[PDB]
Amino acid sequence: SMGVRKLATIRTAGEITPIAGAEAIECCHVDGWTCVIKKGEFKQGDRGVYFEIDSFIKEDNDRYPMLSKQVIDYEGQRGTRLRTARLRGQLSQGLFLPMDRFPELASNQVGDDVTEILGITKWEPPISTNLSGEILGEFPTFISKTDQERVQNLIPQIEENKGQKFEVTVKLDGSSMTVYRKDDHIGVCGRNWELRETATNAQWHAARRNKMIEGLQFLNRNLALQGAIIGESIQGNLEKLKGQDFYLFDIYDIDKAQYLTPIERQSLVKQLNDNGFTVKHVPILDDLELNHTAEQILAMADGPSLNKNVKREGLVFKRLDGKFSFKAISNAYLEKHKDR
Repeated sequence: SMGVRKLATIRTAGEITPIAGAEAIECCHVDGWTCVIKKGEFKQGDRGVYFEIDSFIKEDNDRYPMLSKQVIDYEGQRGTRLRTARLRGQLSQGLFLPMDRFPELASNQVGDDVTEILGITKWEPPISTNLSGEILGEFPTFISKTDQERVQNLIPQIEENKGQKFEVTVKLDGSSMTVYRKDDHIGVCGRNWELRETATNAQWHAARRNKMIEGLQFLNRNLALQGAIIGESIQGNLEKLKGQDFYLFDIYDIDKAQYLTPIERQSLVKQLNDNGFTVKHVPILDDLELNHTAEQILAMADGPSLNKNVKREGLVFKRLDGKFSFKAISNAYLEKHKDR
């Protein structure tokens, strides 16, 4: 999977191209991103600070006067959130600023995470937590979480893993949920917390309707089923589904501290289905053998979702051996959904 994000990093300008009719700016490639810069601000190879989309940059007319016209109030604090945008027709994601405006980074690395050095934080869309009335404990220390790295940041490795095969799945928009078994206890979790079973609780309800608690009693293993519950009253219900339901996308072997490879996870889901435990998986598309650009897999990211009449958030790719994974988020979808 992944760890936690490096919102502000020192990188190097890739290929720099003109922007038609707008010749006070130019298009700058930062490794897998395209990002609009002022003319002559960089030349290919010069170092700068790259802030990815979803960065939150507090208001500062000394370092970020060019952010002065997108100032919002976020969580009670005033600043600018970097989001995918189209400027003079050019798709632009992130902010790339020269090194000479950040004296405190002169000693610093290429690849350095200076997110906290520069006080930048991650912006997130509003989310309704559960209440403290159903919270159970903390999301178990012994279970991996769901995050995936973006293809835009893995351009050297997309070249070194060339030739390998990938399970490709649709990334759905929902709330994170984990149903796990450690030896005698079975638990249900949100993204950050474990939940107590009530008949009313939505995660427990979904776990009890697809019967995945009884599936983990049946499998008699210490496993964590990880996915999203998506549907009505969950974060836009962007697939328009009836009700709510759990869609599995990974299985964590608690005992081995590792994820089942796609065919193991696929070998384990059917078994559940074959024994009457109707556990859903995110839509699985055809395996693909790596022979592609970062830009072209991103082209594959656009498309229909589980609701094929809806635009998908993207696709996820992890190699059949399970030792390298990434997501490619559809930029078409990001451009359409501006609270995302």
